[PDB]
Amino acid sequence: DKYHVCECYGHTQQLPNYKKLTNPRTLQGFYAKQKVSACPCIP
Amino acid sequence: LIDPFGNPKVRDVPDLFGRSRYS
Amino acid sequence: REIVCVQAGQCGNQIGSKFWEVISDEHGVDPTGTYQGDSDLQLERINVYFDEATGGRYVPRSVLIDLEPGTMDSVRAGPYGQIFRPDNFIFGQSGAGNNWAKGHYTEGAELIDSVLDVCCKEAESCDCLQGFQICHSLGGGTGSGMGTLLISKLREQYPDRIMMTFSIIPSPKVSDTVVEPYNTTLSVHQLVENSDESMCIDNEALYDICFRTLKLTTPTFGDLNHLVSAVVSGVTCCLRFPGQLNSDLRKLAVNLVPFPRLHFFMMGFAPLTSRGSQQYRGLSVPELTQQMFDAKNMMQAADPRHGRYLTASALFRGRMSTKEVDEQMLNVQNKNSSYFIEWIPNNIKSSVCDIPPKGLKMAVTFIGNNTCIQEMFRRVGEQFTLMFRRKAFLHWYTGEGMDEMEFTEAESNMNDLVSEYQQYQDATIE
Amino acid sequence: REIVCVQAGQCGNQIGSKFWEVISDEHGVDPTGTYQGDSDLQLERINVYFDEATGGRYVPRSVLIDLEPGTMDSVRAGPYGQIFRPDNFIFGQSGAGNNWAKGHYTEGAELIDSVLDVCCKEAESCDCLQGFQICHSLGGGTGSGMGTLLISKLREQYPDRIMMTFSIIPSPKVSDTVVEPYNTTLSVHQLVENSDESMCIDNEALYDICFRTLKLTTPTFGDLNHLVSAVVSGVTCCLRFPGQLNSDLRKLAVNLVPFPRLHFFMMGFAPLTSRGSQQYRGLSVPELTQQMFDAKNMMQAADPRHGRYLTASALFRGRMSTKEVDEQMLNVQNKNSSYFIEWIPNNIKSSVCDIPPKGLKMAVTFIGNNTCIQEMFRRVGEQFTLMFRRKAFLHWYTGEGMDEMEFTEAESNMNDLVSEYQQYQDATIE
Amino acid sequence: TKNVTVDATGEYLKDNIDEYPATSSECWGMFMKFTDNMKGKKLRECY
Amino acid sequence: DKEEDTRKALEEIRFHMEGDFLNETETVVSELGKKVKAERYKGMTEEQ
Amino acid sequence: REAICIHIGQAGCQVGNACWELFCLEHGIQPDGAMPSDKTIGVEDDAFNTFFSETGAGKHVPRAVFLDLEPTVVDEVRTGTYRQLFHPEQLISGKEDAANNYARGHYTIGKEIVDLCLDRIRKLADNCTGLQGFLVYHAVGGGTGSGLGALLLERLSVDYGKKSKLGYTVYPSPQVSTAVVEPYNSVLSTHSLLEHTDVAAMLDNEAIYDLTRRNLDIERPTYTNLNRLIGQVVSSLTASLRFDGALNVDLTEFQTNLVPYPRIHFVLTSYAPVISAEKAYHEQLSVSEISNAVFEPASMMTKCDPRHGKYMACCLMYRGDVVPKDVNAAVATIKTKRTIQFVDWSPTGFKCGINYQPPTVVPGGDLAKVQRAVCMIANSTAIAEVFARIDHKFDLMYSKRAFVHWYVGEGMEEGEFSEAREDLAALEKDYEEVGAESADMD
Amino acid sequence: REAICIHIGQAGCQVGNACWELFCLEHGIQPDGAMPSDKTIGVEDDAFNTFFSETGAGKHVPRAVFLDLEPTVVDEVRTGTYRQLFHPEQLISGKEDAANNYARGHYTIGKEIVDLCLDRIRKLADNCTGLQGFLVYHAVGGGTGSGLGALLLERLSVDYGKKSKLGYTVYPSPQVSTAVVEPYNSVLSTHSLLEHTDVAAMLDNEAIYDLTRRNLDIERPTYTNLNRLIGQVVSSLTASLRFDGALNVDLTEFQTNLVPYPRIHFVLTSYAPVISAEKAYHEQLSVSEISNAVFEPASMMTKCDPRHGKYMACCLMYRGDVVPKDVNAAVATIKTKRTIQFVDWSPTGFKCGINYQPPTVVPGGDLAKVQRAVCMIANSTAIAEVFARIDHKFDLMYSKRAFVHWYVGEGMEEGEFSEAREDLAALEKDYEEVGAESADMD
Ligand SMILES: Nc1nc2c(ncn2[C@@H]2O[C@H](COP(=O)(O)OP(=O)(O)OP(=O)(O)O)[C@@H](O)[C@H]2O)c(=O)[nH]1
Ligand SMILES: Nc1nc2c(ncn2[C@@H]2O[C@H](COP(=O)(O)OP(=O)(O)OP(=O)(O)O)[C@@H](O)[C@H]2O)c(=O)[nH]1
Ligand SMILES: Nc1nc2c(ncn2[C@@H]2O[C@H](COP(=O)(O)OP(=O)(O)O)[C@@H](O)[C@H]2O)c(=O)[nH]1
Ligand SMILES: Nc1nc2c(ncn2[C@@H]2O[C@H](COP(=O)(O)OP(=O)(O)O)[C@@H](O)[C@H]2O)c(=O)[nH]1
Ligand SMILES: [Mg+2]
Ligand SMILES: [Mg+2]
Ligand SMILES: [Zn+2]
Ligand SMILES: [Zn+2]
Ligand SMILES: [Zn+2]
Repeated sequence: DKYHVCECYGHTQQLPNYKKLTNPRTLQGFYAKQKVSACPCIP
Repeated sequence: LIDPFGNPKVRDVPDLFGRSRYS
Repeated sequence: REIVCVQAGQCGNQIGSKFWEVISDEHGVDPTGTYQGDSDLQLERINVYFDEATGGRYVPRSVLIDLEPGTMDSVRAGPYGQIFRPDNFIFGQSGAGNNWAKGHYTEGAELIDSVLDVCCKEAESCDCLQGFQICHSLGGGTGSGMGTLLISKLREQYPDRIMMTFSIIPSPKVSDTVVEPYNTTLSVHQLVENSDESMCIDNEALYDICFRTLKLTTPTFGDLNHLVSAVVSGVTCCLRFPGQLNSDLRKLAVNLVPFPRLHFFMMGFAPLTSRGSQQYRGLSVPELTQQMFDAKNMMQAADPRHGRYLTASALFRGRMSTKEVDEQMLNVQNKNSSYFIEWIPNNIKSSVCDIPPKGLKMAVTFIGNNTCIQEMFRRVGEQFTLMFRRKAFLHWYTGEGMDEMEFTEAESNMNDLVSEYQQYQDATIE
Repeated sequence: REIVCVQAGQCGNQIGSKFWEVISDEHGVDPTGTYQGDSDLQLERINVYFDEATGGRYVPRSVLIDLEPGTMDSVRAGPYGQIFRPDNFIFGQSGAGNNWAKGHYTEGAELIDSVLDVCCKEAESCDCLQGFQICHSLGGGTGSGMGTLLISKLREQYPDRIMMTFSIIPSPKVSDTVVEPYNTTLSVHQLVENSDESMCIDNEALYDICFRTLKLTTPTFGDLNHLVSAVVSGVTCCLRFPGQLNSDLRKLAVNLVPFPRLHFFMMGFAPLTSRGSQQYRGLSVPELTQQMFDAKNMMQAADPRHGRYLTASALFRGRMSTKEVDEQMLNVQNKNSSYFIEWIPNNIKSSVCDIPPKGLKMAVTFIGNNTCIQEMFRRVGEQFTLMFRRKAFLHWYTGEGMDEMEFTEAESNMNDLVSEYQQYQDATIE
Repeated sequence: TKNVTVDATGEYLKDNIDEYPATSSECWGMFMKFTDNMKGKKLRECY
Repeated sequence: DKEEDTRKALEEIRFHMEGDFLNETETVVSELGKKVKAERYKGMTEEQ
Repeated sequence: REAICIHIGQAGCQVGNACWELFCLEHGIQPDGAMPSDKTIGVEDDAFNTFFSETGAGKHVPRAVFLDLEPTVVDEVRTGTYRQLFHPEQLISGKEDAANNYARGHYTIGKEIVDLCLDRIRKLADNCTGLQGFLVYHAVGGGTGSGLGALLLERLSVDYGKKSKLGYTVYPSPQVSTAVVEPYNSVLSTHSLLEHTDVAAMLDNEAIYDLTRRNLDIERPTYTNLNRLIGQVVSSLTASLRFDGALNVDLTEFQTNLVPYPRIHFVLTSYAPVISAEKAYHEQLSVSEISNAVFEPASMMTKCDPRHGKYMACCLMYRGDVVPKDVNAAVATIKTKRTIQFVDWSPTGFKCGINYQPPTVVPGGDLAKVQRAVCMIANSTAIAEVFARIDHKFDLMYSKRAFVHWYVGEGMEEGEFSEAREDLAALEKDYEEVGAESADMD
Repeated sequence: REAICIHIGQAGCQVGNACWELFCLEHGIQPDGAMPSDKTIGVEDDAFNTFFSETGAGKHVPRAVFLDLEPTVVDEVRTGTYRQLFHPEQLISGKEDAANNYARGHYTIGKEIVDLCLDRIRKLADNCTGLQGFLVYHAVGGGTGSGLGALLLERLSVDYGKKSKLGYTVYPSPQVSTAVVEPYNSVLSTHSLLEHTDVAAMLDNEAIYDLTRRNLDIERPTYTNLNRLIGQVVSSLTASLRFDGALNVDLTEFQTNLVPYPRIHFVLTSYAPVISAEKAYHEQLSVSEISNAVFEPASMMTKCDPRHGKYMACCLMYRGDVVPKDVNAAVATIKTKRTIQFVDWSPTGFKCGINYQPPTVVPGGDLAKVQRAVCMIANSTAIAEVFARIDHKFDLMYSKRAFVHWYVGEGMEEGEFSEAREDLAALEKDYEEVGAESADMD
C-alpha cells in the first residue's frame, strides 16, 4: 500500500516455528552440516 | 428530596466532598 | 398467567431495580422478601411475578445479565437487591466494548447458552406461560447485541407466546455514544422481524416531562426510571386485579397492531402534576384524558401533530364510571377527527381496573400507534448512510467478523419500514 | 440381605471412611460403636451393614486392603476410624509404585489369598448375602491391579450375586501421575468382563460441582468423598427402610442393562445448593426432578446431550405422593423424546422410600445409562495410542513380565466396547 | 528540588492522616471477588 | 397439615445453614486427628 | 480492573513520582505501604487492586516498572521518602545513557537492558486476572526514551499481541527546545507510534507553562508542577474504573469511540478548573462554565489550535457533583456554537462520562479545592500542523548531513532517515485526505 | 523408610557437613547426639528414622559414611563440633590422594580402600528393615571422586543388584574450571555413571554462584552457601518420606514416573523460593508464583537452557502450606505456555507431591523464612548440549596426547580414551534420536 510492511527496519511480527527451534544442537546433527566451520566453543 | 410523584425519598448520591476516611 | 422478565445491560439493570421496588411495594413485600401486606387481594395474584419460597417469602422471576459483574455488584448492593435469587445473576469476564458485533458474536455466543438454560428452566416451571418481558437500550453494546440474540433464541423455542420489549433509543439532539447509528440500525432490523410489540422511550422526553410538568430542581436517573417503572407496572395491572372490563397483553396487541410490522408504540402516564399545583385541581376523568392526549406528556421526541393515529389504547385504574370513559373517548375522537386514520371506525380500546397505584385516586396509561415514528427511523437511517458511505468506524465490526452485506440489508429493511409507514400515512378510501 | 464392602487403595479407604460416617450417623451408632438411637426403625435393619458383637457393640462389614500402611494411619486418624475391626486391615510393606503389573502380579498374588480368606469369612456369616460393594481408583497402581484381581476372584466364587463398583478415572485435564492411561486401559478391560454394574466418577466433575454449585472457597478431597459417600449410602436406602414401592439392587440391574456389556452408569444426587441460596428455595418434587436431570449435577465429564438414554432410574426418599412422581416422569419422557432410544417404549423406573437422610425433608438419587460414556474411553484410548506408538515407558511393565501383546489386546477390547455403544446409539427400527 | 517538593509533602502526610479523602466504590463486591478467586479453574466445557 | 409442612421445611433450612459441611468446619475430632490431618487439612489458623 | 504502568527515562520517572504520590493519597496508602487499619469510619474496599497488590501481611506494592540507562534518577527514587513502597527489582537502571542518540538506545545499548525489563513485565502480567492495557510514559526528544521505547513497544506487540497499549508522550515543543538533535529522534519514533500504539496523547511543556502562568498564579514553575497536572489528568481518566458513577466508561470504549481508522489515533488533551485558591472562593464553577472552558485553546495541554481543523470525536469525563441534565444542556450549547465544527461523516460526535468522586487535593499542591471538574480527549485534523514543523526542521539539517556521522557510526544506515521522513509524509497526506468533505454526491 | 548416604572426597564430605547440620536441626537432635531431656512435646514421633538410628543408650547416630583418600578433611570432621554425633568407624580416611588421576583412583589406590567401605555399607544395610535406596554425593572432576566413585558403584551394583542408587554429581562448568585434566576424568566417569546409576542429578557451581549473586544479595559467596542450597534440595526430595501430607511419593514412584527408557536417566534440578529476608517482605509467595519460578531458566542449578530442548517428564515436590486445587490450577497455567514444550509421545507430563512440613530455617543461613516451597526435577533433551561441550574439549586435548603418559603410567591402556569417547558419542546420538518427531505415520 502507501506504507511499509515492517520488513524494513529489520523487524518481523511472524510467530516463531516452535517445533523447529526446539530441537537441540549436536556435533553430527547440526555443526557438521555447515558450509562454514562451526563449533560448541563459547566466544 | 422529592419523588416525581411528590413523596419524600432517601438520598441516592453519596456525600463525599469535605469527608475524611481516617478519624 | 405469569410473565418471565429479562434485564440486560446497565440501563436494563437500573430500570429493573426500580420496577421490582414498585412491584414489591404494591404487593407489600418487605425488602427482606417477607410478605407484610394487609389484604388477600394482594396475595391472590402474587404468582404472576413471584415464585413462593418457604415460610412466607417470595422471589422475583427475573434474569439479570451483564458482561462485567460491576453492575451486578451494584444491583446486589441496592436497597431491594437482597430479594433476587443469587443463581439468577449471569455475567462474563470481558465487556461489550460498546460494540454491537462483540455483544452479538464473541461474548454473546460465550454466555448465551447459560442464559437460555436459565430462561427455559424458569419458563417450563410455569403452569401456563404468558409472554416474556425484556428491558434494554439499543444504543449500547451488550444490551443491543446479546438482547437481540436472546430474543432470537427465545423466538425459536417459544414461537406461539408473546415477545414484548421496552427499549431506550438515542435522542435527536445529543448523542451519548458515537457509534449509536450502527447499533440502533442492526437492533431495529432484528426487532422488526422478531418482536411482537415494542415500546420506545427517549431520555430527552423524560427530561422535558420533569422540567416542564414537575418543575423538579435537581432530577436524577432515579426519577426517570421511577416514571418508567410506574408506566411499566401500569400496563400489567388488568392482568392481576379484578375489573369491569379485563384486558391482557394479547388483547392489546390484537387491538393495536393492524399489520405485523407496525408494532412500535408511544407511551404516556397522566396524573403527573407538581406538588405546588396539586392542591388546586381534583382528579377526574376529563383531567386525565386531557393530560393523556397532550403531546407534552408523551415519552418520545416525535410529535403526534405531524402524524395520524392508527390505533390507541387506554387502561384506567380506579373506581370510576363507564360514562366518562366511553363519552370522553368519543368526544376526543370527534373534535380532533383530522388526527385519526379514517378507514378505522373506532381507534381507541378502553379497559377499567379497580385498584389504583398507592396514593393516587385515579390513573391512566396510554399506548399509541402513530405514524410519526417514521421520523425517528428516517433520522437514524440518514446518520447511518452518512457514516457508512465513508467507512467511518467499520474496521471494528469487520474485525469482529461481520460481513458488510449485513449493513446494507439492515439499511434496506429499515428504509422499507419507513416507506410502509409513509404509504399507510397517505392512504385513502377512494 | 447383607452387603459386604471392600475398600482398596488410598482413594477407596478415604471414601470408605466418609461412607461409614454417614451410615453410622443414620442408624445412631456412636463412634465407640454403642447404639444411642431413639427409634425402632433404626434398629430393625441394622444387620444389613453392621454385625452385633457382645455387650452392645456393632462392627462394620468392611475389608480394607493397601500396599503401604500410610492409609491405615490416615483412616485410624479419622473421627470414626476406631469402629473398624482390627483383623480386617490387610497391608504389605512396600508400595505399588503406580505400576499396574506390580500391583497385579508381584505383591497382588502375595497378599490376595489373605484378602479372599477375609472376604469369605465375612460372606459365609450372612444368613442371605446380597451383592458386594467395592470402592477404588482406576488410575492408581494397587487400586487398579489388586482391585480387579479381587473382583475377578469374587466373581469366580459368587457368580449369581451382584458385583458393584464405584470407580475414579483419570481426568483429561488434571492428573497427579504420568502413567495413568496404561493402568486405566487394563482396568477397564477387567471391569467390562467381571462387573454387573459400574459407576464412573471424574474428579473434574466433583471440582466443578464444588466451585459452581456449592461455592466452597477452599475445597478438599474430604468434600469430594462426602458427595460420593452421599450417593453410595443413598442407593441402598430402599433395601433397609419401608416405602410405598420397594426396590432392590437386582431390580435396578434388571431394568438398566439391556445387554450384558452395557453395564456402565451415570450418577447424580439432587439437593445441592449453596448456604447463601438455601433461604431462596422451598423443597418440592419438581425442584428435585429438575436438578436431577440437569447435566450440571452429573458426576462425569461426558454430557448426556451428546448421547441418548437407553434407561434411567430414580430413587426418592421422603413422604410424598406417587402421582407427582409418575406425572413428572411422564412429562420429562414426553417433552425430550429425541434423547430417548425409540425401540424401548418407557425408559424410566421410579421408586419411593419413606425415610429421608438426616436433616433433609426429601432426596432423590439418579442412575443413568447413556451412550455418551463412550467419549471418556475414547479420550483414554487416544492418550494410550500416543504413548504406545513410541514404547514410551513400556520397560517398567515388561520388566515386571507383561507381554506387549497384552497392551494391544486390552486396547482392542476397549475399542470394541466403544464400537458396541456407537452401534446401539445409531440403531433404527426399519 | 525533589526533596523540597515531594519529600516535604510526604513528611507532612506522614505526620497527618486526616488528609486522605473518603470515597465510595460499591461496584467492587462479591461477584468480582468470585471472578478473582476463580482464575484458571475452567472445567467441563464442550468444543 | 399445611402448617406442619411449613414447620418441617423451616427446620430443614435451619439444619443446612448451621451444618459443618457448608461452613467448612469440623467439630468431631479424634485425639489422633489433632496431629494427622491427611484429608481434612484446609489451611493455617490465625495464631500460626 | 488492573492496569500496569511503564515509566521510561527521565521525564517518565519524574512524572511517575507525581503519579504514584497522587494514587497513594487517593487510595489512602501511607508512604511506607501500610495503612492505619484501626482508625477507620467506613469499610475497607478492594478499589486499590487496579494499582496495588497485597502481600497478605497488609503491605501494598505498586504495579509499575521504572526504566533508565543512567543510575542517578532511579537512585534518587531509591533514596527518597517512598523508598519502602517500591520493590527493589522494579527499579531497573543501566550503566550509561543513550547520549541523545536514538541509534545508541535502539541498536547497541537498549538491547542489553531490554530482556530484564521484559522479564519484569511478564512477572507482573502473570499476577493479573483482567489486564486491560499498558500505560507508557516517555519523551520522544531524548535518546533512550525514543530508542528503548521503540524496541520495548515492538517486543510487547509480538509477545502480548492484541492487548492495548496507551501512551502519554512528551513531544518536542514548537519553539521552546532543549536539545539540537530533537528532530531526528522524534522522526525515527514515527514508526513505533504509527504501527505499535492504540492511542497516543501528545503533550508540550510550552502549553503547560502557558496554562500555569495564565490560570494559576505561578511566576516560576518547575517540572514538578507540570507532572502534578499530568497526574491529575491520568487520575481523572482512570477514576471511571475505580469509583462509582452514573455512566461508567471502560478503557476499551475510548478506543472504540475515538479512532475511526487505525492510523488516526493521536489525541489532544485539556483540563477545565485550573484555578488558584484565592480566585476559587470568588466564583461559582458550574457545569456549563467548565464545559465552556474545555473548548478554549487557553485550557489545552498541547500547543495546537483546534480552530484550524475539524473534530472527529470528543470524549468528555465529568467527575464530582454534576447532574446529567446539566451535562446534556451544556453539550447542546457547545453543539450550537459556530466556531466549533465537526466533519460531516461524524454526526454523533460526543461520548460522555459522569463519576461521583471529586478531584483529590494534594497537601503541597497549587490547585484549589473544587467540587467538580471535566477532562476532554479529542481527535482533530489540526494535529497535521504539528508534524509539518518537525518535518521542516528535519529537512533543514539532513540536507547538509549535519550530524549523520554519529548515527551511521553507531550502527544506522543512512537510508533510515529517508524512510522515516517519507512515512511521516504519507501520514500527513492521510490526515489531509481523511478530512476532505464528500461534497461530490449524486 | 530408610536411606543411606555415601559421601566421597572433598566436595562430598563438605556437602555432607551442610546436609547433617540441616537434618539435625530439622529433627531437633543436638550436635552431641542427645535430644533435649526436658523437651516433652507429647508424642515421640518416628520421623527421624529415615536418617537416624538409636544406639540403645538413646543417642541418635546418622546413616552415613564419609570417604576420603587424604586425611585432612575427615580429621577436620573428627576434631570439629559434631565429634560425638558420628560413629568413629563411619569416618574412613586413607593416607594419600589420587592426585587428579582417575586411573590412580580406579586401579592403584581405591582398590586398597574399597573393602573397608564395603564393610561399613554392609554394617549399615544390616541395621535396616525397609531400605529403599542409596544417595551418593561426589564430584567427577577430581581423581578419587571419579575413580573410587566408579569402582564403588560397580561393586555396589554387583552385590546389591536391584537396589536403587541416586547420584548428586558436581560436573565441570562450560567456562569456569579448576583443573586442567577435567575433560579426561569427566569422559572416563560417564561410562560408569551411564551403566551404574538409576537417576543422576547434574550440578554446576557456576549456576549456583549466579543464583547466589542474582537472588540472594551476596557479593562474595563461598562453598558453604552452595552446600546449604544442595542440602535444602536433598531435604525437599526426602521430605515426602518423613512428614504427613496429602499426596506422598515413594522413591520408586519417582523412578517409575521420571525415567522413560533405561539409558535416559540424566535430570535437571531447580529450587523456587531462593530469597533474602529483605526481599521477602515486598512480595507474597503463593503457589502459582513459585510454580512459575521453577520453570524460568534463571532458577536452574545446571548451566543449560531448557528452551533448546523438549521436556519428557516433570516431578514437582511441594512442601508446606499448599492445597491440591492450587497445584492443579498452577500446572494448568504452565501447560498453556508456548515456550514450554513436551515431546508429543508424553501427553501427561507431570507428577505431583504435597507435604505439610514447611522448610526449616538455619540460624546462620542466608535464605529467608517462607511458608511454602517447591522443588522440581525434570528430564529434558537439552542435556545433549552439555555433553557436546565436554566432547569438544576432550578431542583437542587428546589429539596431541597432551597428558596421556600419566594415565598409561598409572595403569591404563591408551585405548580406553577412545572407547569412552565413542560411548559418550552414542549417548549424545540417543538424545538426538529420542527428540525426533514420529513422522513415520505420514
Ligand atoms: N513535563 C516534563 N518534561 C520533561 C521532564 N524531564 C524531561 N522532560 C523533557 O523531555 C525532554 C528530555 O528527555 P529526557 O527524558 O531527558 O531524555 P532521556 O530519556 O533521559 O534520554 P537520555 O538523555 O539519552 O538519557 C526535554 O524536552 C525535556 O524538556 C519532566 O520531568 N517533566
Ligand atoms: N559445590 C562444591 N564444589 C566443590 C567442593 N569441593 C570441591 N568442589 C569442586 O569439585 C572439583 C574438585 O573435585 P575434588 O573433590 O577436589 O576432587 P577429589 O575428590 O578431592 O579428588 P583428589 O584431588 O584426587 O583427592 C572442582 O570443580 C571443585 O570446584 C565443595 O565443597 N562444594
Ligand atoms: N433512562 C435511563 N437511561 C440510562 C440509564 N443508564 C444508562 N442509560 C442510557 O443508556 C445508554 C447507555 O447504554 P448502556 O446501558 O451503557 O449500554 P451497555 O454498555 O451495553 O450496558 C445511554 O443513552 C444512557 O443515557 C438509566 O438508569 N436510566
Ligand atoms: N476423589 C478422590 N480422589 C482421590 C483421593 N485420594 C486420591 N485420589 C486421586 O487418585 C489418584 C491417586 O491414586 P491412588 O489412590 O493414590 O492410587 P493407589 O496408590 O493405587 O492407591 C489421584 O488422581 C488422586 O488425585 C480421595 O480421597 N478422593
Ligand atoms: Mg537521560
Ligand atoms: Mg582430594
Ligand atoms: Zn518496506
Ligand atoms: Zn513496525
Ligand atoms: Zn572448538
